[PDB]
Amino acid sequence: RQKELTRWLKQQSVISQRWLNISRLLGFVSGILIIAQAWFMARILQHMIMENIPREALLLPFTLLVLTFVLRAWVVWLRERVGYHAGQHIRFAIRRQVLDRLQQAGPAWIQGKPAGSWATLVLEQIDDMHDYYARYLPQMALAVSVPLLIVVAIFPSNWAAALILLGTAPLIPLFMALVGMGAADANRRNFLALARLSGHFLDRLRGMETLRIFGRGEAEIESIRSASEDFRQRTMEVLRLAFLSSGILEFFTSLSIALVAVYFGFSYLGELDFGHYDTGVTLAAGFLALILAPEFFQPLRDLGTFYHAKAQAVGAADSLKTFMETPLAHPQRGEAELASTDPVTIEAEELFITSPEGKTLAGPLNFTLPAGQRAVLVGRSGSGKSSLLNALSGFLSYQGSLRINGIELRDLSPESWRKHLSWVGQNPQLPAATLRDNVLLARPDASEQELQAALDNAWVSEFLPLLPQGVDTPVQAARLSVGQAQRVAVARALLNPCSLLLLDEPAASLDAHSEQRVMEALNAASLRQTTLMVTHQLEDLADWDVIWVMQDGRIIEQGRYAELSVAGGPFATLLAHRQE
Amino acid sequence: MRALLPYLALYKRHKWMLSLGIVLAIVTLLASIGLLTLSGWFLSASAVAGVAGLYSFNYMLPAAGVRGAAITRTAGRYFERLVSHDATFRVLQHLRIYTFSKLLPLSPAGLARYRQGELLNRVVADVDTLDHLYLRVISPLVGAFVVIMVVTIGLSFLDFTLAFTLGGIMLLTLFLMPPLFYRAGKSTGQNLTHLRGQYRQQLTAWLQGQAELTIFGASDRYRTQLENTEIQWLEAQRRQSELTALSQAIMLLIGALAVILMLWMASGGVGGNAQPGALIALFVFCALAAFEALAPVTGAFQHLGQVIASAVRISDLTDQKPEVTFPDTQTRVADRVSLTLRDVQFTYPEQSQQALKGISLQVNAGEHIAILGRTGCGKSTLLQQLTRAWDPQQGEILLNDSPIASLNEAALRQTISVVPQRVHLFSATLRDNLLLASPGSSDEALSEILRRVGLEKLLEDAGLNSWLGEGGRQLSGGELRRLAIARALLHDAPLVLLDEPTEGLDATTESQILELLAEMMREKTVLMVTHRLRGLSRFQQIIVMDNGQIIEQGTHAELLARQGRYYQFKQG
Ligand code: HEB
Ligand SMILES: Nc1ncnc2c1ncn2[C@@H]1O[C@H](COP(=O)(O)OP(=O)(O)NP(=O)(O)O)[C@@H](O)[C@H]1O
Ligand SMILES: Nc1ncnc2c1ncn2[C@@H]1O[C@H](COP(=O)(O)OP(=O)(O)NP(=O)(O)O)[C@@H](O)[C@H]1O
Ligand SMILES: [Mg+2]
Ligand SMILES: [Mg+2]
Repeated sequence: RQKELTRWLKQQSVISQRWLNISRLLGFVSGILIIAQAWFMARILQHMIMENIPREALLLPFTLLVLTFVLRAWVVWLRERVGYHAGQHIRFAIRRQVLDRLQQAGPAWIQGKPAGSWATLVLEQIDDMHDYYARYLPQMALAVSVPLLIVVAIFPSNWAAALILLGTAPLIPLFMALVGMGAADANRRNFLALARLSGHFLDRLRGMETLRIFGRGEAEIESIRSASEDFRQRTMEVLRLAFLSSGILEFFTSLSIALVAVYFGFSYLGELDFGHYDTGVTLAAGFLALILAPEFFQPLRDLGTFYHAKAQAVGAADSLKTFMETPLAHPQRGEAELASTDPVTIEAEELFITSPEGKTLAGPLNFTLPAGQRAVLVGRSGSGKSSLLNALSGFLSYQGSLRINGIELRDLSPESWRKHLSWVGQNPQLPAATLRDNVLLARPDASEQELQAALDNAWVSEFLPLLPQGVDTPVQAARLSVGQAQRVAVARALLNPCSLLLLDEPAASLDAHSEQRVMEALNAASLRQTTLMVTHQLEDLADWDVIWVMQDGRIIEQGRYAELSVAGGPFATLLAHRQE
Repeated sequence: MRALLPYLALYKRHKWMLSLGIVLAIVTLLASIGLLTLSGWFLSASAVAGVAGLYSFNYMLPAAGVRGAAITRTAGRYFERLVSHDATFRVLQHLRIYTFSKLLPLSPAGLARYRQGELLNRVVADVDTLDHLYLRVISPLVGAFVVIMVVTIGLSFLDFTLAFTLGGIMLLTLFLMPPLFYRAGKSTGQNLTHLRGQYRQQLTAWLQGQAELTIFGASDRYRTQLENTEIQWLEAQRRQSELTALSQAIMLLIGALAVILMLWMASGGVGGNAQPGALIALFVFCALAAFEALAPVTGAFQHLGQVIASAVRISDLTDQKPEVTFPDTQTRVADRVSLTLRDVQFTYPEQSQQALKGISLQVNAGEHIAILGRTGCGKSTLLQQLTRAWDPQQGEILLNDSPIASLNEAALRQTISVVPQRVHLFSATLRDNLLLASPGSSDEALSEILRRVGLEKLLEDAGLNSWLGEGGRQLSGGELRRLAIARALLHDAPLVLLDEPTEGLDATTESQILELLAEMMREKTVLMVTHRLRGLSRFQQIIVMDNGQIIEQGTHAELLARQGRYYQFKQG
């Protein structure tokens, strides 16, 4: 559907239509000035060649010629700055459209691809479309204005010369489109073999350690040599024809300057007389055709050099159109707001929380958690435990009715609801400059005493002195161990009082010292407000007010630890964990 | 332009075809100038002759040049595009091999600081921009040089004070403008690749921490920070496009200065005769048509700054000193290697955390070992020491009662075959993904090993030639682990140390390979490292380590019977 890409690209052009109309306009003013500086030269040259007028006499046409070259330079400077400003206005508008799409889809969909791969779609797949709007698309509109102006300005002077240039107007696209055949015979049988060889170098870079382990480093060089050489001679079957399309244009611009020279040159000699309007062939009428014959094909020759501008923006638009069109399930939002800073009560029944793609993640489930009560949620791997925490956070869209302090969640405004929600998470991220801004992420203006208490309460100060720059150490710079990147992600969770606290998996993937250090600060922090903590170890869960068990997204258990353990029904305490 | 020296010596391998692609760029640029100069004179020569002197005027010699100067302008351009693209593709091969050869000894350690996905996309992009040197910087600038000389030497015969003015104006704009614009854009170029990298880190932080930023309310004030780096980034781009526009208004004014001068200076007289006649249009049409040669020069100040930046980024990457060095001495590979550790310590470079502190162990010949520990406990780092990815600070590793730093590099790879945690599927065929381990293995023996691993499904529909990898036939996570163990069987090393096999699997298939590990590698000193506990009864001397130090070790019953860390997290 490569045509549909080009169709999309042109659809995006409407963003800066006011800028691509000045480039279209200045491609007309810059076409008039080319004619003006050709007429003046033809009229100047005739006088010094025929009438032998001294140069100092015809000083006026020089001044208008000099003034025309200054204006033409100014317009080419001008229509380059308008052209760029067009390009960086689509890019600035698509990037904002993409970022808005990513922010609405939420964390649930972003985790589908590595964050180094969402950056290509924003840093490079967007910047690649600049040369299509800055240069190629204005030049496409300059390739139909200047050629027409050149012919229209020659037809009054001599209709034979204006027919030599226009005679090749239908013959050029015919032959290049005849070379389009040959791009469906060389870019079709080689579409597969030449696509297994583009990423042949990257794939051997990505696996150097695998090559280094087996000692194949010096023998996979020969595989780069035998795949780079084959890529060369595979892609010249394409280029032994796709450069004919360049040869055709360079041929017809040579036949057009030859014929105009031969026709005019004989016309003054009197050998043939059919062109002019029975008014004699002035020399200026001939120079004005030699000066303009290279100009007639010039915009179309430059449009050839903008192949790679078009080549980039079709590869870039390939991945961008699919992303912009996929159907997504953004969470439904409302404007309800609850002003009770006190612990909230969550109620749920038949919650079919749904992934962005529309697939159901956690099946029907019914539960209730009173205010002030903490409830561990435990289950087998992938049994809907982790998802139930995203749903309360707003990253997922649910079906059934869920109430928060007597009010529904879907109509609850996320910006006001998430001020009462604090959570840790599994594989936590530190998305700030330093270790001080990460702790103070809740309120950036926190006093030193409040920050110092937070660092001490979560026991961040234990490993703090053994860091390079102290509490302001940037975090590439100083790769904190997971035992320490989980203690700064928990000093941030409990920096400010909340109403609901969701610890996804605080003690997992932690060392022995931080295990007894984080939980010592997260058993005190779980008393103050309702906490739906999720773990897989039930060794010390007796103190927890409620315990839920989820299997395949369905909740099946209630009641305290003491009565559930002796119950011996659907209890996993007898199963030794396998991922420990 | 000093950074280019290591890479301008790779061009010299193909010097005799790079120049042919350049000569065609000069013959073509000379036919273009000649065809328009000869035609311009021919109109003026004939018109001055007029009707009266048509017979004396010979219109068969110039009309033979036009037929010739138009068949070399189109055949030269066709061949200047092939021979030049051919040379660029052959130089690329010498650049891919050169970059791979220098990045091979530095693979684990020299590239740990960067992001492997981010870095290796930058290196492939850089090697692509070194190809631009010949097409964008050298051919446009060298070709525009000898074109000016020949159209200055050629017009020197008619007159000198004129042909010098074209030589003068066209050479200063060739020698003075590319430096004066590369210098002017040097400040923004370094300020544009800094704001691009800054915007990339802020976007990655924003996207990764999209869960944490929303909840604590910061997802909006880190978007504004991100959108303010973009604004600055889009002014560095603008200051760089306002400088490409300025270099186009100069080559158009300079081209005007040459035409205006030869319209004026050649009016006084060309050579001897005070009235020039038709020769005044020979000079003017040469000045008008000669700046075709210098149109590529306008944009070659920018395409040079990119190659300079790229040659720096990749000379820096490949000039790092390797963190490990291998002795030249020869040795005989011996089976039944008894690996030992004696208090090896290791700190990753530019870091203060000790990722592997005070670990020591003993592995006798044939003694399967299992190392168990939480995530980020430094278990995979212990396995980087044995494959000599790094060197342990103030430690000692002995492989069969001799230091491992004394083994020849080729011999070391024969006596240690590993199964990496991140199993890599090369894009090549299945036979080429298994001959990776043993290069001379027969096609039949390679089939039965892949049969006995339980990966028969890959032997269907001509599997041994099927293209699995990036192109197609992507192996599942479960059966990709079975492939790595297949390689470790072809390689046949006395010591086969595994890094988290049976990871990301299900219960029924992880017992398949974990039985396969103890079924065929009975004669091997396995030393398996896993964080998943399953079927550890067959492994003697289970070792448990947390935070880069061995908490406790012993046989399976001993840690289970004794009140210990392993017994603690076995249950619950
Ligand atoms: C497709 C495949 C391909 C490829 C791969 C390529 C690759 C390349 N390339 Fe190329 N091209 C092409 C196809 C191509 N191509 C074409 C087709 C053309 C057309 C144009 C004309 O016509 O001339 C060109 C053209 C061209 C040119 C011209 C334009 C101007 O001048 O501006 C150049 C320069 C170049 C460079 C280059 C490079 C550097 C590279 C890397 C090495 N390119
Ligand atoms: N984008 C997504 N978000 C959430 N779940 C997803 C997504 N895509 C697929 N799933 C599946 O959704 C199901 C629910 O998994 P989930 O309950 O999130 O597991 P978990 O509780 O995170 N497991 P664990 O982390 O090991 O404790 C699993 O089958 C997932 O693989
Ligand atoms: N390439 C690196 N550069 C700098 N620091 C590192 C690097 N790799 C690891 N570290 C640090 O030192 C630790 C080494 O972890 P490592 O021993 O590789 O983990 P593991 O025990 O193999 N577990 P896993 O991450 O699940 O594979 C990390 O957790 C970081 O604190
Ligand atoms: Mg989870
Ligand atoms: Mg590991």
